[PDB]
Amino acid sequence: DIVITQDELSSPVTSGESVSISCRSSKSLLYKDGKTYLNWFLQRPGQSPQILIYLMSTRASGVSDRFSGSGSGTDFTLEISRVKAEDVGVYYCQQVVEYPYTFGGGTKLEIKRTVAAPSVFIFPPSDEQLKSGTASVVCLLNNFYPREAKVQWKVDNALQSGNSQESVTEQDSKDSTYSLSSTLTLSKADYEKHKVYACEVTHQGLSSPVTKSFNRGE
Amino acid sequence: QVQLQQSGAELAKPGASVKLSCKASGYTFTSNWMHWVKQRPGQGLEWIGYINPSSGYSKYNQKFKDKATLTADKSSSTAYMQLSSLTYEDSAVYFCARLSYYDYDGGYFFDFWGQGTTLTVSSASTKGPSVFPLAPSSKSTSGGTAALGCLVKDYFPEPVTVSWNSGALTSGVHTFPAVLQSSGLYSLSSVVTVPSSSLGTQTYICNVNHKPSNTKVDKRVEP
Ligand SMILES: C=CC[N+]1([C@H]2C[C@H]3[C@@H]4CC[C@H]5C[C@H](O)[C@@H](N6CCOCC6)C[C@]5(C)[C@H]4CC[C@]3(C)[C@H]2OC(C)=O)CCCC1
Repeated sequence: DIVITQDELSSPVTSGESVSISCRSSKSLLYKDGKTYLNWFLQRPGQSPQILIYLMSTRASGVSDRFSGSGSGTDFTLEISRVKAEDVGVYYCQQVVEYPYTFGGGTKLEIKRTVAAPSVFIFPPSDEQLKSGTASVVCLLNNFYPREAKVQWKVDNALQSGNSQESVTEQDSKDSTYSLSSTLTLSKADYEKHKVYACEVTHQGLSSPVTKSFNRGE
Repeated sequence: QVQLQQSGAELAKPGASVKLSCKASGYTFTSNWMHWVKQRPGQGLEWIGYINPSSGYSKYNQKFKDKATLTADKSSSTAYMQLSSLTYEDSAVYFCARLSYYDYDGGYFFDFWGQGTTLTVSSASTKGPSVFPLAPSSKSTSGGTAALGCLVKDYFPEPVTVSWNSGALTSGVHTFPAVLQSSGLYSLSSVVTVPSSSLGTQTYICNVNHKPSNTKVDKRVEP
């Protein structure tokens, strides 16, 4: 079988800059007819792969003229001339010169953009959840850049530890931001023993930490 | 509209079998070979095989020759993949993809893909989610916009899907990656931002599916 190798990461790029993604095969993909049987796909977050290039350098249907391909028998390059927001995702090369078809491990592309502060939003637990004996408090950081952020929970001004979990979206394909959820989980008993619930966020887009809070039952 | 549509996510026990479907519409099913691809995190993509739906003959990656069995039903325009003697290594997203060929340049490639099917192989029992509102309030407004959402708690296995207003609301939606809780169950939130002006007259419902447990729920989210 042919082994196809790519780099895991591409050095992030700013909108309008060029980028170059490489792929290599353990055997030549140049056939006797002079054509090279290498395809490029882009998989956007949550979606199926979509064809970009076939025969090493032909653009498929509806593929931006910013994409182009080249290479030898065994070394290949996908070139994005003027990168845009919607290019974000994982790029895969695939050889189809022989069965079995084989793919590279994929190259994630992230885009760099201007620093952007999170909008911070806080959500008390639902009465419905409380009835069942747990409280989940949710803090949302919407549409920020870069991805690094710190979210600390304070209950009646005590810093919380070990009772929260975070999750972050992949880079948005229109505005190149991230969003992040922080969920604090308490028993109904513990929730009802305290008053002030606060989410404190530190981020480079913020002069100083923003705190969003509520009082239980307000 | 040429499209491929795959069966929903499944849980199966070690040693059992599953049969995944791929319905083709918008073209003559028998005209295009149907391929299947496996995807796991940090394992890239692996090619499984293809079937010629006109002839019924299928061809495999040697690695999958004992795992996968491809069939096709011409009357229902549906391709099937059976996965046998399941193990934890079979937990993955599986795609179908159609092959096209262009006689004018000799090019061939996968032009249309299914949306994928998640398979989890585990001895643990399924559990459908509890769905709670993330209610819009003054604590979730900014400008003349408000955030609201649904908390989708305590399910197994992955995945859930979340739509808003049956797919009419897509702009501003962020459905977060699931997190594994200490309990061994998953949880996620889906959020959206809307006009604060709209909170009095516009209904917001999250439509939550958990195909592995064969469950669905709608949750109205009120201020
Ligand atoms: C090794 C030699 C084979 N090569 C090619 C040659 C390719 C064939 C060329 C002619 C095509 C006619 C047919 O109508 C096509 N349709 C059938 C219905 O479904 C949609 C597509 C597929 C078709 C049979 C191609 C399938 C893939 C074939 C075997 C390719 O081989 C592989 C491994 O993919 C590889 C390099 C170039 C020659």
